[PDB]
Amino acid sequence: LSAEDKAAVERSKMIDRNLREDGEKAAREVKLLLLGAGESGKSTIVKQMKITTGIVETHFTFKDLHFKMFDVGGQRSERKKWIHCFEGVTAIIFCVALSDYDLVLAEDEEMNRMHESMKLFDSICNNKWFTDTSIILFLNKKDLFEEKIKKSPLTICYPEYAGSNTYEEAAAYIQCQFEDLNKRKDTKEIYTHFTCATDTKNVQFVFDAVTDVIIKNNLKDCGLF
Amino acid sequence: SSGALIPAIYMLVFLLGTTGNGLVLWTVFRSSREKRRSADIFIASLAVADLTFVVTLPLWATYTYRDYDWPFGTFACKLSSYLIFVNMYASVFCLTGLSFDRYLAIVRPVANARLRLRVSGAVATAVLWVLAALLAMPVMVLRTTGDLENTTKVQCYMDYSMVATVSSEWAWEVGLGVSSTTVGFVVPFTIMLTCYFFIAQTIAGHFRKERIEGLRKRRRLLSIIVVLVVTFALCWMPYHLVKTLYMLGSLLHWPCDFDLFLMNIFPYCTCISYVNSCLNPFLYAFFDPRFR
Amino acid sequence: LQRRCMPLHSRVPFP
Amino acid sequence: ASIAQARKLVEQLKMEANIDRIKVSKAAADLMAYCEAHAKEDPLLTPVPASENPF
Amino acid sequence: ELDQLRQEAEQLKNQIRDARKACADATLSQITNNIDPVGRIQMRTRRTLRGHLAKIYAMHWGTDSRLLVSASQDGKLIIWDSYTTNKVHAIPLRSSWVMTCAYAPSGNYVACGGLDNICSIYNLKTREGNVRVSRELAGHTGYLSCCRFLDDNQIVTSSGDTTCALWDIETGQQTTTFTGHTGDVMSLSLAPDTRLFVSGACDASAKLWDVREGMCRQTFTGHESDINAICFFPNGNAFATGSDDATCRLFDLRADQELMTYSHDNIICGITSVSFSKSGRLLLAGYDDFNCNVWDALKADRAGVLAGHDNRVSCLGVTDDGMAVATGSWDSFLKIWN
Amino acid sequence: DVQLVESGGGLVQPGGSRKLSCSASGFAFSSFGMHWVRQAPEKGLEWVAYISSGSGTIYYADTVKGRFTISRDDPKNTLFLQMTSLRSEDTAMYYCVRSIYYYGSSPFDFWGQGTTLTVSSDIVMTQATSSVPVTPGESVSISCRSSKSLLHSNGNTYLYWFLQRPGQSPQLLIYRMSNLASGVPDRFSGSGSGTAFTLTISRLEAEDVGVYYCMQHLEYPLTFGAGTKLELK
Repeated sequence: LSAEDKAAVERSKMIDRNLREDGEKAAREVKLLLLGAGESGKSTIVKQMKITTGIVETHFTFKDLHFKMFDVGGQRSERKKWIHCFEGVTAIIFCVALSDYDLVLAEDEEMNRMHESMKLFDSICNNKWFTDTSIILFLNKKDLFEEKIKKSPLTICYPEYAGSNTYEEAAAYIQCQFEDLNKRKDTKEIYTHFTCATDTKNVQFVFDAVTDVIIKNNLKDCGLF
Repeated sequence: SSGALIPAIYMLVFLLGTTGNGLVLWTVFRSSREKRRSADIFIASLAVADLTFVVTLPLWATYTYRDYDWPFGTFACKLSSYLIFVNMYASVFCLTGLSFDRYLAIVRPVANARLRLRVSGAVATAVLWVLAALLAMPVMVLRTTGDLENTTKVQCYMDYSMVATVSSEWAWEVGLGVSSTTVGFVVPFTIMLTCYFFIAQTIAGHFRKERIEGLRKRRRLLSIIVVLVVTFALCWMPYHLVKTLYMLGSLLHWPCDFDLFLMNIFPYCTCISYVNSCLNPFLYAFFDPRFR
Repeated sequence: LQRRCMPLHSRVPFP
Repeated sequence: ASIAQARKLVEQLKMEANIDRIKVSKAAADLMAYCEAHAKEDPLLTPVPASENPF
Repeated sequence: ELDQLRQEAEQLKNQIRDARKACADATLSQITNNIDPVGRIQMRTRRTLRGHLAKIYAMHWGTDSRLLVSASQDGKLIIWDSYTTNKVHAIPLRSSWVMTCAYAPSGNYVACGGLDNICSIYNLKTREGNVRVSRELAGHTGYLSCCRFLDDNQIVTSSGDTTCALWDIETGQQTTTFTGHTGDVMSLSLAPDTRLFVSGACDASAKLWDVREGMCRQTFTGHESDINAICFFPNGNAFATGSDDATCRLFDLRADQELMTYSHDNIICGITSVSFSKSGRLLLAGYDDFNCNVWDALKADRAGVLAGHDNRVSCLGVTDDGMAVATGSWDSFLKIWN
Repeated sequence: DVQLVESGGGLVQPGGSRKLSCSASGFAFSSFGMHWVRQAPEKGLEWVAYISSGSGTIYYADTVKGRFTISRDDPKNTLFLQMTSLRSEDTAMYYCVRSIYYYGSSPFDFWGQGTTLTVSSDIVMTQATSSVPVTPGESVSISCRSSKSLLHSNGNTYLYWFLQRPGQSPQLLIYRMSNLASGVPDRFSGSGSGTAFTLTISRLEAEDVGVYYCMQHLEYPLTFGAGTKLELK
């Protein structure tokens, strides 16, 4: 080899070491993804976490655990051609608004927004790419649901409803429906915390869920599953 | 008496262990190292350690029936002796290192795993086999046959000279035996106990809820941490225990009546310890779903 | 009778 | 809106109509002719023995 | 009155179908028969390139046939020296979501862009010595699927929604925009002369665009599923498209229909990429089945199998001079077959 | 743009020691290997040091092998050259030269200004010509020779061409053999084979006047030529 060749291979070696150090510093950052209808407080949650831009990334940390958060709400493209990029995501944060069981936005003759989010959740949970990725399900308007169930019962949205018109029973019904939407119960789990304008709770739940999922992943990778 | 049971029983043990280890090693070798999740390289190391553990048995098979008469040459004895040394204790320390890595990875992944990239690549196996070689160094070539009486029947025993003062020889055998047993009896024991107890404590304080769906997970995982350590202990402990007892028996009186039973069951205790290497595939690989 | 020194280190063991 | 979109589709189709079309035989024969003419310098079909291959 | 217009459009489409049916004289298989078969093309990996850490989504070959640009989900845009496996550059990107990468014919600029719906232009030969951003093109309302250079100033970007744009680099403006696809346009191949380019969308249609004018001269619809990759022939007479329906179809511009179809029973996966070897005997198609198949373009037969990858062979490419084909996959590998 | 201003030097007793320092100015200093070239008061150019990108290779010369130490620090973008024992043959004006090495690279792009230090086998290039008189405009050829052929097995020859205008710092004319550089007009050209390499210039002006040097880049003890002075009678 010539002198230029030795210098070139030294440059390649230093570039390789820089790439390795960048990868090792990036592999310790928890990656998360958000999905929602669009009016489900996803922007509100993003603003709370902090305390035409198709992809939006937000950095935040809590208890010495860096968190990568990606928002894909403003994409307006068919989901199949770009949903496989997010295969190694630690968890998926699904924000669904429990308040707007009624009040369809797209077409009055069509189904409710709860139902559209239900199909979205089913498609994401049963997707072949996310066969091993947990979902941290969220309900957004705790108080709005409480003040709207009094005037209108849960029967206006579901025909098979049979429970009483109380807050806890309706919350349990919606939670159980979103739980039983899942089809591979063993591989993945749903966390379904309730948050509405509450501080120190959203990030705490995200941290606990991330620690649990990383522990379970470590057990799976360490021949103990 | 009843000396005809041992040849056949370790024949069967060899057959079962060789079949299981081959089935495991073909699968682990057919896959590339990079695609392996965390410790399949260590698992393949354990498999090849068991292979080196077993392959010295065919030459040792008809040894009992030829009644301590070795015509094959002392050099082969010198080879296979450090071979069996290295494979047995390096296998114990391989189990030790694997369980320590699991302890580090699960107990506190957030605080730990800074050194995981350094440890998991090749340094753990490198230092493990370096320690194995270092422990083999005093007994690399230390085998000389024993004439015993005027009878021509002799076999390749290990070197009894270690030329020094008369009292220094006894010290040499006792020290080498005690050290060789003690390292792999006490360091792996503490490693197993501490690491597995910490894993159990971490899962107990981590789940925080006894969910019915997760109840099966909790129960079978706790059972895994129970069974791994209990099998390792209840299998490999008695051999070291009885050998240490007999070595200590030189100081004590211990009339020949008891030593008769002790040295009659020590050949049995060899296989009573070998069962761990025999059945560890069912312990580690067979439970893991993706081997199947 | 008297136990031989063979099984101490030879018959099976690898000490 | 919709009416304009349908109209534009109509003019697009009518412009697609006025396209000179040659027979499949002639175009295919041209493809074979070009392919066979350039098929002597292609390295994938005929590997370079020792020199011109830098890999 | 939309019914009258719709039925007129249907009648005109029927006229087009009748015309293309009448133009079909004889099958390409019959005419191509009596030719010498390719034979068992043996392909062996000359040398592999390693250093990435995520899945490689796009690669592009330089016009010198020695330099290679690779893009990955890790925020790295490595420029490779194919002959000696040396990393010439390591370009960090603002967004780690990369779906396409291009290398300028002059060898000065490199463009990458993905879900961040903006195309980033990088200057390689910089006076300072580090790679700098030249222009951050924005204005597409969707993920960029394929960006390609006509020259040092013009770049064509395959949008995410329905469109394509003839961006010029000097000013952040679109000289002309292309509309007419009913789905997400994914592939974009340029002719040997930068006067026409064909694009495929997720609606089973391929459209031949006139770059200077800005109209779709011809439309091609033979497939039944999404179109992933399109590559021109060594000349501008024909081109081949790969779909998710386990098929590759060779379309002809002059005759204006499909010439020959490339499908086999054993293949049930999709076509991740497609490229023509020089002189156009061989059609190299990437597959979801973790393998690359060497298709004879003239006769629908499988010359060989390029099987040296673990995961999806996402990106494929043949050098302009024609020595070697480089395949990238979802593992952090990129092997140079020859 | 890129500005290298080396500084530090006065009178030195015959045997003392002093330190040279060159400060970079915003051109990604850490990614460039840096050289050290000195010029005798009325003679050609030598080569005294080389530190690579990342302080990997620290090749020295055969005459300053033990008495010279070169080091760099990534912060503050400064290059150092520390002397320990200065002889009478070390008096010169020292040039800090940038060098970047990859496939499509141009070594020896930017040269420094220089610091006056007044103390008070290897391939040899001949450059037998010492002065070729030239007109206001004509075609002029500058020749060179090498002891060993510079055509490596890779396929590229490693002879470079430099121009030193009266009262300025050297620049780069053809950054390899027959490979035109950047910032230099199309008049200059090169062509050579074997051990004989030549330079050609199409049209003259008040910018080609100066002294032209050659340089090989095969073996790290780099050598220059005697120089060819153009006087423009």
